[PDB]
Amino acid sequence: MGLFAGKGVLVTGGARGIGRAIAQAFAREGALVALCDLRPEGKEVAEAIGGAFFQVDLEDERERVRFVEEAAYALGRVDVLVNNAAIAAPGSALTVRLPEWRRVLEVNLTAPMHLSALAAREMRKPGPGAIVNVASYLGLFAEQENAAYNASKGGLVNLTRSLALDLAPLRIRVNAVAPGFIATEALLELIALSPDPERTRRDMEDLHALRRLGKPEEVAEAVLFLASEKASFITGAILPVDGGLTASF
Amino acid sequence: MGLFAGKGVLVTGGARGIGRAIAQAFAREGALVALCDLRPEGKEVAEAIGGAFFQVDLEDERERVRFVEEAAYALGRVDVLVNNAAIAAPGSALTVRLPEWRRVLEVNLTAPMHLSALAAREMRKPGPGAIVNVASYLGLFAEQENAAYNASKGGLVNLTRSLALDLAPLRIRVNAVAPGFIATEALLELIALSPDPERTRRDMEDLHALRRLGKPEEVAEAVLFLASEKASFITGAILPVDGGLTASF
Amino acid sequence: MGLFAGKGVLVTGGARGIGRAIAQAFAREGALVALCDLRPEGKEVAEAIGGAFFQVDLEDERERVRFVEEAAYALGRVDVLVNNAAIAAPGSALTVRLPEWRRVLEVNLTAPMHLSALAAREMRKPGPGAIVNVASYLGLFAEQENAAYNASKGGLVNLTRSLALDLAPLRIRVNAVAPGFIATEALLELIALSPDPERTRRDMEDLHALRRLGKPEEVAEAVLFLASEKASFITGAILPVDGGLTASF
Amino acid sequence: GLFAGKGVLVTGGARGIGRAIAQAFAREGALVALCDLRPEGKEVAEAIGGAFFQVDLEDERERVRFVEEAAYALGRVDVLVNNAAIAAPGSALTVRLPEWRRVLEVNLTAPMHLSALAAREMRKPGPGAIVNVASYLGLFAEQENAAYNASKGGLVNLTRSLALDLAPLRIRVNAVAPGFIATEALLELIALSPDPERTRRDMEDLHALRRLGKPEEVAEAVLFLASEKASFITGAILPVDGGLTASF
Ligand SMILES: NC(=O)c1ccc[n+]([C@@H]2O[C@H](COP(=O)([O-])OP(=O)(O)OC[C@H]3O[C@@H](n4cnc5c(N)ncnc54)[C@H](O)[C@@H]3O)[C@@H](O)[C@H]2O)c1
Ligand SMILES: NC(=O)c1ccc[n+]([C@@H]2O[C@H](COP(=O)([O-])OP(=O)(O)OC[C@H]3O[C@@H](n4cnc5c(N)ncnc54)[C@H](O)[C@@H]3O)[C@@H](O)[C@H]2O)c1
Ligand SMILES: NC(=O)c1ccc[n+]([C@@H]2O[C@H](COP(=O)([O-])OP(=O)(O)OC[C@H]3O[C@@H](n4cnc5c(N)ncnc54)[C@H](O)[C@@H]3O)[C@@H](O)[C@H]2O)c1
Ligand SMILES: NC(=O)c1ccc[n+]([C@@H]2O[C@H](COP(=O)([O-])OP(=O)(O)OC[C@H]3O[C@@H](n4cnc5c(N)ncnc54)[C@H](O)[C@@H]3O)[C@@H](O)[C@H]2O)c1
Repeated sequence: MGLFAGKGVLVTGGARGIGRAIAQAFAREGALVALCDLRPEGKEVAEAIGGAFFQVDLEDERERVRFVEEAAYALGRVDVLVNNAAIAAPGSALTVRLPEWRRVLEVNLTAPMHLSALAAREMRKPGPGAIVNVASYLGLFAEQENAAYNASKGGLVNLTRSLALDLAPLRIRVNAVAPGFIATEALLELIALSPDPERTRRDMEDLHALRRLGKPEEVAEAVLFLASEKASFITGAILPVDGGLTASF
Repeated sequence: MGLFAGKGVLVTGGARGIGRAIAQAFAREGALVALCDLRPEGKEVAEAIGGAFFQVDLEDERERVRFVEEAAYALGRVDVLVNNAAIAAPGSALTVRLPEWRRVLEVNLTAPMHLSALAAREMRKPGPGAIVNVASYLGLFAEQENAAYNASKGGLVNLTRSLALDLAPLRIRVNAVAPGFIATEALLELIALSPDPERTRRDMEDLHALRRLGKPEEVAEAVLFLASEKASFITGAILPVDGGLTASF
Repeated sequence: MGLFAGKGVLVTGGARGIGRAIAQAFAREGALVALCDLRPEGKEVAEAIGGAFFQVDLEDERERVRFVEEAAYALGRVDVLVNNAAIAAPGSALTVRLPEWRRVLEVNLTAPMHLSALAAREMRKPGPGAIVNVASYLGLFAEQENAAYNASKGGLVNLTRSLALDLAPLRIRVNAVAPGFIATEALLELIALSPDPERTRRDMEDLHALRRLGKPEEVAEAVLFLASEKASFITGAILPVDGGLTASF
Repeated sequence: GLFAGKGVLVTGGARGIGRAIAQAFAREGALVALCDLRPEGKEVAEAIGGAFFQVDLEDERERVRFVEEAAYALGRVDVLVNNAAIAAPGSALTVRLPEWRRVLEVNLTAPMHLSALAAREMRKPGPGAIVNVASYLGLFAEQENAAYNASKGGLVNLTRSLALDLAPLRIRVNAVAPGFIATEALLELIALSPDPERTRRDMEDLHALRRLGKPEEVAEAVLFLASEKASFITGAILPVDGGLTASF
């Protein structure tokens, strides 16, 4: 069978985009996948891959406790957690409202911390565990009018290193991916509703050495690698999956 | 006469350690300094340097608004903000309590964002403005059992870049210092608590290429430089003031 | 027939350590492997894996040209180059002799550049190409008395980004691995001949979050991943394979 | 006077950032020895009360001669600035091996060698400082500039290596990573383009400050890192890039 045959894999934000691609890639490799999402259409992603769906608002700490408990019971084991779910609140420090800023911090930074602790408790039971955080090139650099996302992804990058150090004694590896521009529905919607879609997309493509957008499946492959025993000496690493975005200007 | 003659400078956490050294260094260079702190001894630091003291819980958004308003009124202008105030909550993701984690994020990451926005509104009035964030080597690396501090200083590093980008059009430069081990009362307390204080201190010294602890005044000099017109082409920089700590293992 | 079935793979320094493990991992995945080395025992590594061996001093530009020409002819195609071969010259700037410093730069930095150009010309012919540079944690940080190695691995890291940008139009991805302490014969010899072998090894292990040395095979897996189409949106990346060495102090 | 009576060696001092560095040190009371291939360096030395040495930093004998003669002329060495650098246009595919090796020799081997030579002179008085002028292109790549990218990359990690190895000699070693600075070198490149104002605007737009740097702004960062105000700063790479490397 496959790389994750009979392993329990938790994927946050699995209803679409990179999270859906991650849930599919794990299920292709024989994993029992529990995905959560705020969007109820995540039910169909779980049905199609033979996994479990949990409708969960990751802003709420009680719902995060419930998700890991119920996922663990449904799968019978937890081997991998992927912290994929994330939101943004448009605006500079000047423009963003404090409640919106705090919600971005809660979902993007506090939830991955909390879920990593909850999942880590389930990961001691069988053999070794792995966590992969989906960061962004915007955890390592800033862009205009995106303070909450930049700050939270920055925190997630150093939280990845913190978890790597603190969970090594439990035989858990913790790594992150930093995607470049990935052609998820979220990004294609933003492009589509731009004044000049073709020009916007061309300009985004041109920021990458590969001169194209990434596919969600390409981020999934990097997550699968970092979650697998092929990455047995990799922990605390931030892997750019950005087509060379962060290698030049 | 001096580098900040007649400039208004806001310093958070000015009651002792690096914040006190920063407030003194600005006053030596002719600044009108408004420092805030929870600790009442901040009153004496202000009296000694000819500045204003505000007793302020930076956890509370109303108190942050009050501090910048009252500081601005007392000084007659705001030219510089230093986000120096910070806390830690001992523990891994496994051990730290969610409310303590959120308070570290509020003080260490949300407060600098909020104060930067409030201060930036006061800085348009005169000539150019500068913000300096006191981060840490633990914004760029993790250590054991310090998840909240690691995550919040990580966020502060990328928030520095975000503010740099968003405030550049307002002629406001935003930089950070990443100190190594600095001989503040906070660090001497930690050392004093160990079974063999001198051995603990020696072990900390040995992590630095300079084989000593930093002085608070040495961090103050880097902050003064980054706040000054000598750093007119420096924005979005994280300057290590760590005696070579982060240059090797 | 495997991940590299029928692909031509060039591996420098393949006679032992990480290079040998890389040559084996590619051959296990069905590659035609041409490895080169200064050591004639590399003949046996090639015989054992069904590959070709070329005895080559990579210091000499004529021998680098000969290696790629002869490898290309023997394999019938070039799909992957691994720049694994490297030397050190003990000493600070104060202690290292200029000719020894220049030889380290020639083997560790100039050779990978030159081989990448030669290999890239062969990689146009069939489908896409990949280059993986074996850097080190000492390309991103320094250690005492190792200036030539630190400088050359530093250069190799930015050369990896340069090649990523310049070879993207030829459909060639270029990435690096930055290994931590890997238990190759070279490292075990250094430990073995140390005043207190067990203490030396323990101290090296303790620098890693995983509290052990890496295996050459663990570096090989990361190289295979970066060389493969699973890493199709990964170029210009430096991937630590260091058991969390660079994530903390 | 921050460097009153200090001996300061500046490579590539004939123009651009090197000239601005030599002027800034002299303004702060330093005895400045600058070297350059360009003879106009003589005028920069005369104007600031310093010494000029015409020196091809590619040649190891000329590097030994420069530090010896500078040391004798100044009476002491307190600071070295490795500012001199060259580029060789081309990718790995396009650059010629000899041009690649010359860029490595001038940009990476010369700073190493000069740092060792200068360090030997710095033990004599109190503490010493070295500042390397790197680039944003030591931390990132751009198209068709492999030799410059590779050499500035090496210079960044050499800065850390020297920081560790020279800390015991009480020598601090730091680097600046400038963004686009309006030196004659950059204004020449701009001037050559079909639409110089558009080329300059495009360069400006890469910086959060939406302007080119002044050579004097790099000089101020070098003065700071060379000074006792930076007494706890060693092995640091300080971007002086108007926020260039903070975003894309
Ligand atoms: N697409 C890109 O270009 C790109 C670039 C870099 C990083 N990222 C990161 O990749 C991840 C996936 O993004 P995407 O492009 O697939 O976008 P997306 O908006 O489709 O996000 C994936 C899912 O997260 C879910 N989610 C959000 N908040 C949630 C909550 N409170 N509770 C439960 N689920 C919640 C959404 O419902 C959605 O299904 C995110 O971490 C994002 O920041 C994306
Ligand atoms: N000392 C070190 O070794 C070291 C290392 C690197 C980074 N740092 C950073 O440098 C800064 C100064 O640290 P320090 O060593 O002087 O320690 P410190 O504990 O003395 O902190 C500075 C001040 O912040 C104040 N403060 C904290 N929370 C506050 C709040 N809610 N409202 C108002 N005031 C508040 C404290 O009262 C204190 O006087 C911090 O940001 C710290 O994280 C310190
Ligand atoms: N082992 C570690 O702990 C470690 C740490 C990080 C980086 N690295 C890097 O990993 C790579 C593999 O090193 P290793 O530990 O296997 O050591 P190693 O010394 O066994 O090196 C591998 C091979 O390089 C060959 N080589 C050297 N110079 C050559 C030349 N001029 N021409 C041809 N072949 C030449 C040697 O003969 C040897 O077979 C190197 O780039 C090394 O710097 C190793
Ligand atoms: N101008 C920019 O935007 C920019 C960007 C990043 C960093 N830098 C770096 O700053 C430094 C100075 O750049 P600049 O713009 O002033 O350019 P520049 O070309 O004017 O160079 C400085 C001096 O170095 C001298 N020099 C070169 N090779 C020499 C040799 N072999 N021997 C002796 N002297 C030699 C030149 O004659 C010149 O006077 C370099 O290290 C450069 O790469 C500049």
